[PDB]
Amino acid sequence: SVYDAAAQLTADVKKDLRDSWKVIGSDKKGNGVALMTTLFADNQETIGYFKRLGDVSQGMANDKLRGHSITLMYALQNYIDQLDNPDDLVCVVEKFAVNHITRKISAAEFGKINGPIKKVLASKNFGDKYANAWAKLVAVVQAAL
Amino acid sequence: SVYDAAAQLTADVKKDLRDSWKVIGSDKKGNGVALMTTLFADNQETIGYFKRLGDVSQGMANDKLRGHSITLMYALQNYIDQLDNPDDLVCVVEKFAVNHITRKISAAEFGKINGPIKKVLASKNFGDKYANAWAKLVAVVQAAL
Ligand code: HEM
Ligand code: HEM
Repeated sequence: SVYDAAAQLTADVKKDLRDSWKVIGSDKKGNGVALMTTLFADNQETIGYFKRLGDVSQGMANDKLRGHSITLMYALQNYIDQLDNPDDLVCVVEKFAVNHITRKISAAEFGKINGPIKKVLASKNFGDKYANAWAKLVAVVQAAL
Repeated sequence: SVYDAAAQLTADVKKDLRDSWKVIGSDKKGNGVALMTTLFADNQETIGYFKRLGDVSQGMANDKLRGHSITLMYALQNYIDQLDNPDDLVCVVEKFAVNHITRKISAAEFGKINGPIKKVLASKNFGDKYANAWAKLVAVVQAAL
């Protein structure tokens, strides 16, 4: 359950999330778009879910993709800001899950974002330690799908 | 159309938006909930769009309502952050409109948020000057609906 998964966010995990986000969240547009393009490159099968975005290969030049990418980063910002209060983190996660459940995005499908996050982190000198911390946060969302 | 509405966001307007947001955005949970509860109290009919939130009379104590309220504030955070670049502000606003268009929320309906905003601002001692600034930001969104 999402409640048990949120309890997996221990002291050090929350700390590593904040330290890495401090850098990653500094450039929401750049890292957000990098995140999306990496997802589409490593998992071409997910492109079907984003038909509305148009030609995703245009990257930054695609206004709809850029708008989506920037917005996506504010969802992560939201998560990070709610780390202090488990009750708030949970209600925010369930709220977020609504539209993804409606699009029929499964926990397994959502989990594909872990690869792109790991690669973006690595490009900023954040190793496995951080990728694993982010995988734990992603697991909270997966628990609600 | 959205670009034209964005043209109304002058240097002075953006300055008042940023200064007021520095305070309003410092307590997203408290002010986000205040915004929603004020909307429902002043325009009871808007509750018809939020059946999923359940018993909205519980206010802050309602996990779903609290989750929605906090999330709403990150959309405003997004907007404030993109003020200095019309191209990004526009793509984020159009991205935002997609789901509200699907919900059949007209520009007139959306405009009902102006009263609650004015009241929340006044609770923090921000006068008409600031209220007019926000009405202009809301107008950009209305142009997309
Ligand atoms: C770090 C993970 C992710 C975050 C934080 C995130 C964030 C968001 C946000 C904030 C929105 C806009 C609000 C909404 O419509 O719900 C959104 C839309 C969407 N998301 Fe997610 N998402 C993530 C991963 C995924 C994945 C892995 C998929 C699918 C494989 C997915 C599919 C969608 C789709 C199809 C849309 C609509 C895009 C559009 O038409 O504009 N998301 N997501
Ligand atoms: C400044 C004003 C507003 C902001 C920033 C805002 C922000 C948001 C955000 C970020 C979401 C979640 C993402 C999504 O599903 O689109 C949302 C959902 C929603 N909004 Fe808006 N919104 C505003 C005003 C309104 C108004 C005035 C109405 C209708 C009278 C409305 C109705 C809805 C509905 C029904 C949902 C889904 C709620 C749920 O079931 O969880 N919004 N809005």
